[PDB]
Amino acid sequence: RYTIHSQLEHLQSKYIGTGHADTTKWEWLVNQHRDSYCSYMGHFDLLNYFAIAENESKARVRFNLMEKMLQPCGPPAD
Amino acid sequence: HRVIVSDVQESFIWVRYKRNENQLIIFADDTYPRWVTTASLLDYDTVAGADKFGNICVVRLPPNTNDEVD
Amino acid sequence: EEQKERKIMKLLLKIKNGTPPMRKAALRQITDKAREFGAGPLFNQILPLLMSPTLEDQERHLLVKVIDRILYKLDDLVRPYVHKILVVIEPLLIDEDYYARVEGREIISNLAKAAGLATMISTMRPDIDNMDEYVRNTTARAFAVVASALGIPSLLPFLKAVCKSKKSWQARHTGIKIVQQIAILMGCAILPHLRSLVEIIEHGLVDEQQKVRTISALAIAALAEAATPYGIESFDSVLKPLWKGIRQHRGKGLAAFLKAIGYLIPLMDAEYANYYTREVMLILIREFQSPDEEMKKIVLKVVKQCCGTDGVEANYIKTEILPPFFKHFWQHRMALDRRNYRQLVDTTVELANKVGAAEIISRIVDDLKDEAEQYRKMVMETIEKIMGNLGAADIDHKLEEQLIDGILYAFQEQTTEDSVMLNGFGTVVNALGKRVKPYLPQICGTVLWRLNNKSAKVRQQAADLISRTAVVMKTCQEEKLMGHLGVVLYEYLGEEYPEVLGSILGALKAIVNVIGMHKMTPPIKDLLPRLTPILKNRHEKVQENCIDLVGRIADRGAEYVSAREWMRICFELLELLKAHKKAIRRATVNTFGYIAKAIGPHDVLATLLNNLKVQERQNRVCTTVAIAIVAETCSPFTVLPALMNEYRVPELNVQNGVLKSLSFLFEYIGEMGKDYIYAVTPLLEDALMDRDLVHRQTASAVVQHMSLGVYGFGCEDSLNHLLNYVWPNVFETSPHVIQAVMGALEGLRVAIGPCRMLQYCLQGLFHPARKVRDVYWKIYNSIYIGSQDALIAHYPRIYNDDKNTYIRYELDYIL
Amino acid sequence: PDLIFCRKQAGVAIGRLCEKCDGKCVICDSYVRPCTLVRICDECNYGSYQGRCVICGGPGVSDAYYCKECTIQEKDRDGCPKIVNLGSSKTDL
Ligand SMILES: [Zn+2]
Ligand SMILES: [Zn+2]
Ligand SMILES: [Zn+2]
Repeated sequence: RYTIHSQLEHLQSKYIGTGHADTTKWEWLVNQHRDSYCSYMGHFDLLNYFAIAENESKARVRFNLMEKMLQPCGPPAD
Repeated sequence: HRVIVSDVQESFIWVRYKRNENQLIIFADDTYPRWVTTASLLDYDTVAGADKFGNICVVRLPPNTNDEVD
Repeated sequence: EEQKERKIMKLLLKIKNGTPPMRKAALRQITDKAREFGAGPLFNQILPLLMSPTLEDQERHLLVKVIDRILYKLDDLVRPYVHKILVVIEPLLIDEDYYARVEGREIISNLAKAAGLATMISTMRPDIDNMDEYVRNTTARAFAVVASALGIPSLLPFLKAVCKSKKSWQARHTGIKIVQQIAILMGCAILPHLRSLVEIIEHGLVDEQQKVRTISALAIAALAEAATPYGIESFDSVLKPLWKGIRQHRGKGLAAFLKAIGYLIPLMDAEYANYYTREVMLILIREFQSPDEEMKKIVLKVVKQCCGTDGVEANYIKTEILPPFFKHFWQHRMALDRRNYRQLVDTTVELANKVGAAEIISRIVDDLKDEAEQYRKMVMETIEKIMGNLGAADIDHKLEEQLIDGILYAFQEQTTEDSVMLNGFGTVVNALGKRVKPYLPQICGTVLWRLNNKSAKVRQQAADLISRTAVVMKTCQEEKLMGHLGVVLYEYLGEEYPEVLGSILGALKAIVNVIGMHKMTPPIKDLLPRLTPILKNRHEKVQENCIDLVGRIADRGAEYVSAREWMRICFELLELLKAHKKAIRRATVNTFGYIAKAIGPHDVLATLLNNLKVQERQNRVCTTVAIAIVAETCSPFTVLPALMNEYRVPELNVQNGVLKSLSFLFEYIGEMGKDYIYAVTPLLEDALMDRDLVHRQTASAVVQHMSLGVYGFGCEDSLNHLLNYVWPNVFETSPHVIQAVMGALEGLRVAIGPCRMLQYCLQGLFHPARKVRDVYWKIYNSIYIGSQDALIAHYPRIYNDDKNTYIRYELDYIL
Repeated sequence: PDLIFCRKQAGVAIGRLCEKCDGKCVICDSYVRPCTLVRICDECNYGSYQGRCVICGGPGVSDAYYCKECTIQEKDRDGCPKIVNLGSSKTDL
């Protein structure tokens, strides 16, 4: 039963941010927000943009984005 | 009488002003979303735009475009 | 119970003889039950299976992994068994196998970490003065290993005490040997502790025991080699006693002292190097004149190291070292040994590298005419290496005289044939280049004489000489001699020996490559009909050289042959496009390209498409390759319409062949296929909507190769149109078809953008139907793993509900 | 077929190919445009496994490559591509 194709599909499910047919809107959007914040911290001119728009320092913006990564979108249901 | 409007998340929208009926009418738009920061007109049918993420684009209306639609 | 625990430790048999899954499961089980099992039974079962005489290397590696994992869990519970572990695995530190040593080192490291430093010292202490050299040797090696595992500063006090012991010169010997083994095992990572190690061992150079003095010198040499090039401030209190000792001692001890000197001198600055080299060089000449083989092997290395430092002068070397060196070191007994032979050649090449090639070559050239084959061989090796490193810019007349005389004599009198003389001849003449005009006649006379007879190995050697010398034979403004030897080569074309045939084919190819296709003495019109039946030989060397020769002819001299013969050659070469060897395959691809360019596509493609239908699978692949080669060499503008007319024929097993051909063709031409997507789209639209599954599979392969081949050239319109026809096939239950469709979609991701793919995919991620959701999440997971960061710009806007915030506000900021 | 990929973190060892499967891509089996050099993990290059073929396991005589299509799609950025036989044991086929 051990094929390459079922090994590929199982390794895809291990990559964080990947979903299946029982993924909820909450999970999908939490993934979206988390890698959005990581990408803002990676790209230097997007961070420059936000730091000019809200009149803050870049270290302060990075710290705020880090703090927002623990619970974006609020708490889950149930 | 042509108006190019930039949207925050969508690309450019094309608008015509009908003087005699006092109307602003949309006659074209784009198929991609763009976080537009700035735009410049190159000629009567061509816009250059820039994005929040670092891209430049040029968008052109096809020659068959009817400015007078509803 | 004790009788049950072995029955559970059958986990070991599971680990040794089992598949990867069983091995991993049993590894887990034993590493979670190690503490409950205990160190007694675990090792009482592992050690016999470790010292079994039928164990293999992979099972030993697996057992090493098991020992590591159980030592991690049992941390101090092994103290009452350290001695047993060490008795079993103290060998494998001196084994002949390289991996046995590595695994023994890993086991000793993990054991020294599980137990303490104190336990290891208390267990290994008594076997330090044991009167068996073997035991002391392994104890020193194991102490070096525990030092590498626990850090040197932990073992510095024990060594400081054991190297100054007053009761056992055997213990002193063992401690200094431990320092030497530490240096050898750890390398340049000893540099922060150099001063401490040298201070521990420096009192041993003046010991009253000769064995202790010798091991101290060897340890100093090991530390210097490990520290090279840094660290010389830590060797002063040895710099003085070492030079006093080389002026006082004689024998083995002198040999060790000189080895240490030789390692220390390349560490110094210019003045120190010069001074210390003068001293060591005086005693080094006295040892130049010596009987002992080990002594001479040491002395050669010391000379090589001294003469390579910056402070030592080329003039001083020329006036003091070279006369006695060449006087005592270049003889037949030096030629007879092997290790000393290899050391002497290297020392002489490196001496030349600083003194000039002229000195060395002019000193050893006249020995090229000698009655000793091995002496001639050694001289030729040395001269060839020197002229390959430095060149001939400093060689002058009366020296080229002797050089050419000698290499000619050495080539002629060679009885046993080996590539040394061949490569020396080649290097010498190619380093001369233009300057050897006045010698080419007698050179070519010698080559012809060797080629005319002599058992065909002389012939093959002469053929290789021609091969590597033809370039300078023409660039020296000379063509009649190479034309004549090409004629006599062409006469040698029916041979009993394939390796000689390959060599003469190579010589012919080298000649036709440099000589004009015009202006040539053997005519092509008579050469090629002789070449054509050789294409049937099955020796790989013959095949490759013959095909390469025919390719060179078709490339430069196509206007001398008829399209009929070119057609026959094409159809004879066709089946070699799938040969088992990479060299034959690449040679055939090149030759077919040249011939197709020579004639044209019109009538070749006729027969190719003709036999597309009447051939079976193993022969169809070569036809597909040939079609793609023709389209690459003569533009696909001439191939595609004829190939699509073949699809117009109403027959499966023909339409499939056309589709396979198109797939491999786009894959092979690459970015050239950007002008031909619109021409092919209607065929693909018909094929992607078809009842036959193989049609759709092959058409998706075509789309994939097209989209990956054109990337960054702007065919997004054509590929969007095709994506509209690829997408309806994602609801396919057949494995190979769905696998082709997914690959086409991943190629279209690269070609079109993740934005359009995400726009197609957002439809069914939250469909009510679980099947639709399955398919769409597969597609989305592909698009997400490839280009995760580009999707930040393409996600749609999702609104806040009562409880959760889903809007991204930073992107709504305006400046 | 009981064949998977290794897919462990690859290191500084370079993959080899025997003379049968010499110019192929270790991923897609193609012969067109070898582009990127193959790295394998330290466990798959050890002891008696040093220098064996990535695809089949025979004696290696050349270096293994990724083709240009796999490089473009970034298929060189997954783990070690050595083929593992799950149906047998270590010293087996
Ligand atoms: Zn590939
Ligand atoms: Zn691996
Ligand atoms: Zn292989």
